[PDB]
Amino acid sequence: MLTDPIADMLTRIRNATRVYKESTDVPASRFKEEILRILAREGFIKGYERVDVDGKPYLRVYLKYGPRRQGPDPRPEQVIHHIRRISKPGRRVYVGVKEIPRVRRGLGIAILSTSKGVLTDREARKLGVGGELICEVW
Amino acid sequence: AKEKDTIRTEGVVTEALPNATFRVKLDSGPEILAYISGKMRMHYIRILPGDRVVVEITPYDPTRGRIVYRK
Amino acid sequence: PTINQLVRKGREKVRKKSKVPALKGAPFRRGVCTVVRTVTPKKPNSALRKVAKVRLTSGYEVTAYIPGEGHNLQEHSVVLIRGGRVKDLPGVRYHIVRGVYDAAGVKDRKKSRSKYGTKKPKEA
Amino acid sequence: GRYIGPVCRLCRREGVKLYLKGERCYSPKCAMERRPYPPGQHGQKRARRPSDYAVRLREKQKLRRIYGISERQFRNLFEEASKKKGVTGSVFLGLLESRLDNVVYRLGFAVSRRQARQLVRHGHITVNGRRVDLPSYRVRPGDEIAVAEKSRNLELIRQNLEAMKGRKVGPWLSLDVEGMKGKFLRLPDREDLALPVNEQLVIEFYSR
Amino acid sequence: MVKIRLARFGSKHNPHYRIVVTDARRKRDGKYIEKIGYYDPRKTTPDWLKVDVERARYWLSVGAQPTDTARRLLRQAGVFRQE
Amino acid sequence: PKKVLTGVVVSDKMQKTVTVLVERQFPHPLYGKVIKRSKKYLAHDPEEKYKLGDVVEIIESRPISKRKRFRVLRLVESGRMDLVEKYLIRRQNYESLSK
RNA sequence: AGCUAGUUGGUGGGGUAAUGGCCCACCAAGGCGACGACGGGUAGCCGGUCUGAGAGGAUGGCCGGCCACAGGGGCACUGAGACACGGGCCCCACUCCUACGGGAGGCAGCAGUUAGGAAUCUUCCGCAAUGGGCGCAAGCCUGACGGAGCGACGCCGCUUGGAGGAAGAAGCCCUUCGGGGUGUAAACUCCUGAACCCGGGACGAAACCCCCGACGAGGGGACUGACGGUACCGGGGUAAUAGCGCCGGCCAACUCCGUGCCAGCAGCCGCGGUAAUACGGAGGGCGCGAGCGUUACCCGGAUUCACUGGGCGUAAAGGGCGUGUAGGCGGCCUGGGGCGUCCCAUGUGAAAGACCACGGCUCAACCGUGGGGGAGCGUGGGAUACGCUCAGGCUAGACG
Ligand SMILES: [Mg+2]
Ligand SMILES: [Mg+2]
Ligand SMILES: [Mg+2]
Ligand SMILES: [Mg+2]
Ligand SMILES: [Mg+2]
Ligand SMILES: [Mg+2]
Ligand SMILES: [Mg+2]
Ligand SMILES: [Mg+2]
Ligand SMILES: [Mg+2]
Ligand SMILES: [Mg+2]
Ligand SMILES: [Mg+2]
Ligand SMILES: [Mg+2]
Ligand SMILES: [Mg+2]
Ligand SMILES: [Mg+2]
Ligand SMILES: [Mg+2]
Ligand SMILES: [Mg+2]
Ligand SMILES: [Mg+2]
Ligand SMILES: [Mg+2]
Ligand SMILES: [Mg+2]
Ligand SMILES: [Mg+2]
Ligand SMILES: [Mg+2]
Ligand SMILES: [Mg+2]
Ligand SMILES: [Mg+2]
Ligand SMILES: [Mg+2]
Ligand SMILES: [Mg+2]
Ligand SMILES: [Mg+2]
Ligand SMILES: [Mg+2]
Ligand SMILES: [Mg+2]
Ligand SMILES: [Mg+2]
Ligand SMILES: [Mg+2]
Ligand SMILES: [Mg+2]
Ligand SMILES: [Mg+2]
Ligand SMILES: [Mg+2]
Ligand SMILES: [Mg+2]
Ligand SMILES: [Mg+2]
Ligand SMILES: [Mg+2]
Ligand SMILES: [Mg+2]
Ligand SMILES: [Mg+2]
Ligand SMILES: [Mg+2]
Ligand SMILES: [Mg+2]
Repeated sequence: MLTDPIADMLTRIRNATRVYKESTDVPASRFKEEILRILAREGFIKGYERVDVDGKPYLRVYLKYGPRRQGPDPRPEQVIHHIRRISKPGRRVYVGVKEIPRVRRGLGIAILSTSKGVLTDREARKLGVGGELICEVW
Repeated sequence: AKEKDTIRTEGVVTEALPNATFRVKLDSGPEILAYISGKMRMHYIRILPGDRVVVEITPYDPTRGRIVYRK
Repeated sequence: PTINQLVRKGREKVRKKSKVPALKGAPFRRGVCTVVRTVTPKKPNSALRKVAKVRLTSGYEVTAYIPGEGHNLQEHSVVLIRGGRVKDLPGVRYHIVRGVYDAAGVKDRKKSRSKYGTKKPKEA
Repeated sequence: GRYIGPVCRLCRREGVKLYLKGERCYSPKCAMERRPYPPGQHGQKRARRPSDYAVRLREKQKLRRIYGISERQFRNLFEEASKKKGVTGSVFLGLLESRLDNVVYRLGFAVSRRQARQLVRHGHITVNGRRVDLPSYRVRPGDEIAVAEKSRNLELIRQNLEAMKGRKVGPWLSLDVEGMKGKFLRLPDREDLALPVNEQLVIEFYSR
Repeated sequence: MVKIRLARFGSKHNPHYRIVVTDARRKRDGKYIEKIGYYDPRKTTPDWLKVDVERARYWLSVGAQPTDTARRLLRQAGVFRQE
Repeated sequence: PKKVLTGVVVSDKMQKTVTVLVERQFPHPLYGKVIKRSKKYLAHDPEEKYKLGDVVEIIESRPISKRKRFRVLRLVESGRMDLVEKYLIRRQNYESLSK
């Protein structure tokens, strides 16, 4: 069974980025959607929409890439280099407002789920809240 | 100090023992455990039981010697 | 492994065995010799290294490496041990510390004194 | 104590002149001006590849010797610098400078650092009002250094003063050249000083 | 009995004292109840002795019984004065 | 603030005593993985008003027995044998895996 | 791997300042347990201390708090409080006296003896301060404490000089015989002036006491030093202890003689069996410096028990598979609960330390003062994304 959804989604995204597939699919939830929204806001993805493949709610995830730098390994520049799902199940990581990570000392983000909705570390700082660190992104 | 209170006494090789150690039957009494000198090893000079060899013996423990002379 | 497993068992803390049973972790232990002999090293090296079977105030009989240039130790003599593995020799994990009790200092020693128990020689 | 022994030997070792006697360590005589090579037997021997560690060590020695301090004290100073907020290197240098003996030296109260230290020890120097005889002392800025009144008589001191009578002091210090006084105003910077130190290397050395 | 008493804290020949509130039967340096005053007999300090007055008064009211030195100090810092 | 707990009846074999399993959820000191620790408390109820399968509120009281220091404050919710069954199964297993 | 019989609960009693299996009588037959009981080892615990980037790991000396014990065990008594360190009773262990019937003992209080042992202090002064007890008080006591002594045991501070002074004395060492090294180092000139002597010499100590004032506040007065004639100031006043380790790589520093797998070194690789940058010595260096090395022990480096942070086809490592219990985890929507989770407030988190600021001892150690932080925990409010839980529903999982 798909034991995590969010993590799976992230993995799929990563795979897509690796293979230079311009848009990936993934089943639809609210949490997932929220995460995607945040990503979009940041600039980690071109866009996203919510299709119905077969009959099941699904997400078009329009991936982002950097300009085709020529030479040895011409493969398109990576926008998302690494994205690790931090608060896995059976190891749920909750950081406080003191403890929210300085992810790549700024250049990237941690997707934090808080009582005041899904958001980024800067946003959390602004509101002055802690919560659950779903994932790391850079 | 570099101590030369060492005994340089003859001994007919009695016993073939491991690792080029050979109990050699001295004419300074019994057969002590006397081992090959490094020079011999270098020159591949073979000792079998029955060689009248000079054996270097320190007073501290005469138990162990040294086959100084090439037979 | 996986966090639940860890929780169940934990990590088996690397409990460390010491290289010296001089006991009490005693920096030094004193004792008296049962024998005093010389020992062949092994197969890398061939020399004759002076060593002493010494009974201890804790009871553990140890062959113990005498260092220096040549000792004056007899048999029923009080010696003090600092330990510290000798590489070549078997059963010997112990240096005798010359300069205390019956192990009098390394005579003629003139360079590295402290390790050997040599009193200062008088200059001009 | 200090180094206390053959000094310009250190200069020879370093590869660079270190003004440790002052005069002569100014003239054609620091053995560096002539003889510019390490002491000992192999002075002119083939100059070999210094280890990464080695260079750092050398740098540390240079710096430490320059001010002439026991290693322990130096270490402590470094630690303090590390603790205290700011650029650990520049700050460290400043702290080193802020030392009483060094302060005395930089005023032109004595031509040499060891000499300055000796002077300080002997109750010749008075900071603000008290004699201070402990050369490690931290001259905290906004402080005035003076010659002691019952010893402002001394010929040597006068000579030293004359040697600086006219010639310009550093921008962090000041002096009354007549009434045998002195001011310490700015806790000096890296760029305020012209020592052959590269404090980064020192820091690196300390790290392990 | 509870006393307002003094506690030594400094060093050899360099003493310092904490005018303090605590039960009789403790170490003269032990876990007291409340630190309320500090005093230096060597007077070196420009602001040497200082006590917190209201707290002291409160303690007195409950019936904290000061020892002699402590009493003196309190008087000096005007705890026992009345106006 | 007399320490209060939501626990579940597991036994009523003793006069006036209701055995209550408190499942306390806390995060591991080192790992943070949220553990689920059960602790039995024997509780005082002069009625035997409570039965197995019931979830109840438990107050830190003054003792009545060597190791019985809780009165049952109030009943929360009856009709959840589920939780008790599990415990019983576990207990049964405990005997089995020995020899 | 099962443990339990006062053992788990009950009723009544006793006992306790008080609850209680604390104990007892009677009844019930439970209680605990792999979420690790019982059993064994280990070990006072902690605030902390050390390390560490941190998370952590070890450690629990001094200083502070709590406990427990006063030869071992057992017991009470008195009292507000002990099951009573210098109080009692009893048995035993042991030493002491004995007119052999019995007695007296207990330094794990300071100091010291003795033993053990690598190893650890003076049978010190003082009641001055501070605190303790008593007392109306004076005062009395106080091996608490305050100090001194001994030990570089630790930290920190200072001295063993400084300024000049050869294209380079000797001495020693190397050499390609020219030379180089030691090394401005010396000597020598100049200056300073620890030691050391004399003159003075404390802060710490103003109270408690007496009197005015009512024995209140307030006011005046007096006594009061173990340290110690010390610290410290003023004059005088002498150039006046240097050591220890290493020197192949790691690792900072290189040559010659002596030795020849010998004697030896070694923390590891290893070096030595005749030209050894590894051994012995000499010079030279280099590290540190009144210390420096060795050894022990702890962490680190070891991301080498791995949470941060490793793995498992062949390196050590997947179990022989299956079913399945506990346990762990779990799709999508909607709503509630609000336990997790977060947050705010606030209570706590003693002092000492660590951290910052400033101050004091001539600096610093050391201390003082102020502040900040602090994981955790409690209490009141809040938030619902996520986990939990309750309810309803969905069909992607799963089953038919
Ligand atoms: Mg021989
Ligand atoms: Mg008093
Ligand atoms: Mg009752
Ligand atoms: Mg019982
Ligand atoms: Mg036990
Ligand atoms: Mg123990
Ligand atoms: Mg720990
Ligand atoms: Mg007893
Ligand atoms: Mg009573
Ligand atoms: Mg008793
Ligand atoms: Mg008593
Ligand atoms: Mg007791
Ligand atoms: Mg004692
Ligand atoms: Mg003795
Ligand atoms: Mg002994
Ligand atoms: Mg003492
Ligand atoms: Mg007396
Ligand atoms: Mg009387
Ligand atoms: Mg008496
Ligand atoms: Mg004392
Ligand atoms: Mg000179
Ligand atoms: Mg003079
Ligand atoms: Mg005098
Ligand atoms: Mg080198
Ligand atoms: Mg050596
Ligand atoms: Mg090899
Ligand atoms: Mg070596
Ligand atoms: Mg050598
Ligand atoms: Mg020192
Ligand atoms: Mg040392
Ligand atoms: Mg194989
Ligand atoms: Mg299965
Ligand atoms: Mg299950
Ligand atoms: Mg679950
Ligand atoms: Mg779920
Ligand atoms: Mg604190
Ligand atoms: Mg404080
Ligand atoms: Mg100060
Ligand atoms: Mg449902
Ligand atoms: Mg089918």
